[PDB]
Amino acid sequence: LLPAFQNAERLLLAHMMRSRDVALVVQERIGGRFNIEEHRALAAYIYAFYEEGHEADPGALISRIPGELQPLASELSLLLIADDVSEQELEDYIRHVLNRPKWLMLKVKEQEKTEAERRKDFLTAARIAKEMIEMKKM
Amino acid sequence: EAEQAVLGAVFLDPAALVPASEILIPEDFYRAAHQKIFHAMLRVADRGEPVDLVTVTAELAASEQLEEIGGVSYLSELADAVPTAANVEYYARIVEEKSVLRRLIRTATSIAQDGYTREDEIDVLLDEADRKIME
Amino acid sequence: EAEQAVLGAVFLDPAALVPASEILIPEDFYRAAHQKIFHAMLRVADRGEPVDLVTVTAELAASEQLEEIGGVSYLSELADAVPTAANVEYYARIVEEKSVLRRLIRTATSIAQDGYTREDEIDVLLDEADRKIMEITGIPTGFTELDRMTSGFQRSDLIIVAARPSVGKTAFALNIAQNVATKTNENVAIFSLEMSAQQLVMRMLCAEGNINAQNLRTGKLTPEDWGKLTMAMGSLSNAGIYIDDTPSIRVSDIRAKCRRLKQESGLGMIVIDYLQLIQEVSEISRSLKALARELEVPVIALSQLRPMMSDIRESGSIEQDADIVAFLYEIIIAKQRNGPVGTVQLAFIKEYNKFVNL
Amino acid sequence: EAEQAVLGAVFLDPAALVPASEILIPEDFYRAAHQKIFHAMLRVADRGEPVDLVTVTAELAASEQLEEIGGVSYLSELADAVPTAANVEYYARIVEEKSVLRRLIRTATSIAQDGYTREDEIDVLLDEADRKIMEITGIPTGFTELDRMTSGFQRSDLIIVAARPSVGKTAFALNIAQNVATKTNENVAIFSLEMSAQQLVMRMLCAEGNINAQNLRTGKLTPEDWGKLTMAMGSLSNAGIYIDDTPSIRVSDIRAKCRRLKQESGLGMIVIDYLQLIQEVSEISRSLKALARELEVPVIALSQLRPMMSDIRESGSIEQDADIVAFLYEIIIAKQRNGPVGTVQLAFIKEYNKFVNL
Amino acid sequence: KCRRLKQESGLGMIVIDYLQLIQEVSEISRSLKALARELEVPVIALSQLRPMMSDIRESGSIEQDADIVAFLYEIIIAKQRNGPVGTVQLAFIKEYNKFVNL
Repeated sequence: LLPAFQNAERLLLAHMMRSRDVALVVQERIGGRFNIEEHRALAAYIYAFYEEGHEADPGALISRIPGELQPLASELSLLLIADDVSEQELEDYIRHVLNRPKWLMLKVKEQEKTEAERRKDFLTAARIAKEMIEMKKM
Repeated sequence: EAEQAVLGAVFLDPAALVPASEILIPEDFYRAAHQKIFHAMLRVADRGEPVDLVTVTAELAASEQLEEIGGVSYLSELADAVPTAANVEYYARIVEEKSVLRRLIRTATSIAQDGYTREDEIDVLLDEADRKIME
Repeated sequence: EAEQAVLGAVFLDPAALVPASEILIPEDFYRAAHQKIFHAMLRVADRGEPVDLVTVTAELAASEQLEEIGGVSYLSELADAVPTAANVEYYARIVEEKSVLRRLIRTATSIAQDGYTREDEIDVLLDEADRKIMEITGIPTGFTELDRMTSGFQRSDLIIVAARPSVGKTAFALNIAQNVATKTNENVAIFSLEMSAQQLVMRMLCAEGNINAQNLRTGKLTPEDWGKLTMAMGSLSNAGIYIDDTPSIRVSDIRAKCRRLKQESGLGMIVIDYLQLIQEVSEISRSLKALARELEVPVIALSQLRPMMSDIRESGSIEQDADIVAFLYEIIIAKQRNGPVGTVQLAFIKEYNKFVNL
Repeated sequence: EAEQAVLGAVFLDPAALVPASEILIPEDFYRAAHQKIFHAMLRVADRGEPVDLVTVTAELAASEQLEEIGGVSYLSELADAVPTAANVEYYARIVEEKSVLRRLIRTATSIAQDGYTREDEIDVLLDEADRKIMEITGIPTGFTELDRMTSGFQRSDLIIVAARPSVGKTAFALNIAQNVATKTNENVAIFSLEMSAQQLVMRMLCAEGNINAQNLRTGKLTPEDWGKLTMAMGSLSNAGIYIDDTPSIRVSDIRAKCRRLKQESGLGMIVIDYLQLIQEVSEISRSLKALARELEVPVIALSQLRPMMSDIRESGSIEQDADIVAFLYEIIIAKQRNGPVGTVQLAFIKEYNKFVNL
Repeated sequence: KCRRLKQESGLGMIVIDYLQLIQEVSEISRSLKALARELEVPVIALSQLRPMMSDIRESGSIEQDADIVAFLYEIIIAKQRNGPVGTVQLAFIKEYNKFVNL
């Protein structure tokens, strides 16, 4: 069904593609910095676009946009959205994208927990785990 | 789609349940599985206790429809899938509407269907046709 | 699942353990691995020292059931899997319940199994069968010494004021609403489900300019009444009162109308006229609490029932949702979380329809 | 085999039927065939007419189960087989026993089977699990001339104190509980279903240190009040009172809580606040009597209704279970099994909330 | 019937002869209020019972749906939302069956 951050990435594109007023806010806050390759290249294409002073509408964007991005950028312009992103909506989406590299992180120390466990160093693996609980609390 | 959002957002906030239940009753959901969840969701709120993954999967299991929905798998899918809980209400309005449309369709279909079987009535037919369309 | 939640929550709070252990002993846990953890969890608490991932993985190891559970992997799994430890107790109750169920079944099955092997007894069989089966802050109120116990009325609290018919519960709420509007600079929202909107206005026009025996109702007034209403009208004219008398309305609508007024003009109080008359009540109480919390505004729900707690309780929850429960009799503030609980005594005029200080 | 003996012996004596029927109903028989016979046997006896081979074979035929048993051949088989009818009763007891065993098994198997299908309930399951499986002396009162007619309050009696609303039945039971706690050395258990546990406490704090017009409720006290609560608190601080204000509880939970308290600390009185408010009442009355019997402790059940017997009787038995029925009006001991029945007269303070001697 | 008339000719008043005789009454009162609202026209329900409020109230709601409640006795306007509440007095001829001014 797709994990959260990804839907947030998705929905953010759907919005900025539809409203270039949102796209301006997304640019200062997220690079991207987007987590998926397709989502990065699109972001680039979205950002530029209006910096060409460009009015705003997907009918213009989906026509831009190498062609290998189109089957994806087309099906985002049709997604499902109210036009108007709540003040917090944006802060919630952005939070997901921005603190994704941090989750992708703790799976590095995850592989160190399980490796310590195998050499029977039990109390060190516990410490790593107690540390992960901390990062996870964020 | 909107249906999954409401359910998901509850697992997330879960003060999300308050506005979702102000706008939806279980029956508004098209899929049974979701009906069962949202009902469970509420049945747990009626103490209680509060409402979250484990507490709900526990009610579903108690009244034995856990595996009658998805598993905990479909509950977790819903929970992990949802990115935010500032919509919900929503989402709720959408589900509420598609519910309204189905009820329209039904009561209207019922009139047409009823058109051939009475005949007989005309006047009961035309009266319980406003009565049915006004509700 | 409920089992994992408890354990997991301990690795989180871990003041989660205190209520977990009040409710569960290890044996309540169906899985042994959990039995072993929860026991070790407690065995550590019994120093000591305190109870965290490390210290528990240690105790387990020391009594050599570390790998006889999961590894630290399953201990980390519990930890890393649970989001919140504000449940636990819980959770605790769930496992406790299912334990009891197993114990019923066990002692019940043991009775049937025992039904064929004795026979012989009947009377020991039947007796050891019962034997086995039996096991100021705030927002000022206007009224000096009400303010003191409460300090407001404050933001995010649901205040339920209950009184028997014709004791003055509406006339009391109105006077709060009025004092807040005319004296502060804070909009109040009144939903007057019972009495009409304009029949409400006179009742707080009267409450002001000290008008009425003469009477507004029975037509003509004296040059003293006239020259009075004018100031009363005038002073109430600039107040921040908004009235909605819509016959009998659902919660979602109280919440919708209040939400819109907050962003456009201000808001400081929601004074809903009587709960029992909005459109089970336990579901409404919950929703009013949440309304108060969302809008950072005290919600004053009026309610109909001596008095004392079980008078309203027996009709829909409320008790645990309302954080301050007033009674009109004497204003008995029988429950509040700010602090004090006791009786504040007010005077009541009638002719003017005012509650006044003492 | 013993089944065939009873049936047989009836064909023989046949005054044998009388003891058989005092100990068996048709349902006690395992074979339907015998059920049918024994029923017919009785149905002929309900004239009539009397009961013998031809007269039964004829009732069986009538209701057409003659060939559904044996023939007359099996009736004769039974008749000719039996050598004496001096047992029957028996035989009867044997069949009656094996009947009880089948019921035991059935209601026990119904619990296990029910264990998986609910889950859900636990508490309904655990209650309809006892329900299903179940199917001067003394202690001084404090008050001189109540003691005399009764000599206690003694252990295994259920005392029911009834009175119209606001006569003082709670304030009466509380003073009993208080005297017993402060003056003897015997733990008392109070269930105060109606009023809160802390609004109960000052009602017995007032009852002592002769405190309150000043008042505890209405904030501030005089030096005489302060220096008073301190000893009242002190004296009541060592008493053996236990309270439980749990909203409205079922019998099995009064019984479970009182049971645990007896083994761990002592127990002498169970003072339940009002019966009509516990959660047909005849089935509760029954259970309260048994509670008293099990714990060798006087149980005081307060009740709500001039007065006299038929005022409470018309609403759920009680009369034949309670061995002493008090009325507050005058204290009218209208029924007691110790001995005397009459009117004892007590003074009542109000301000202090005390009932006092005379 | 009132709806159809509006669109074809005009319409300004609906005067229903007595309510207690239409075919529970609180559910009819509700509908007549909604009828007035939908047609932007004053509906005049007649009702059968001194007088005062609790004479009709004890027989099916009405009180909270009707925004003006007149009594014939004197014409007592006992409830209205436009404003005033009191007694207007009218003469009555009989022979001509007229109510007249004063």
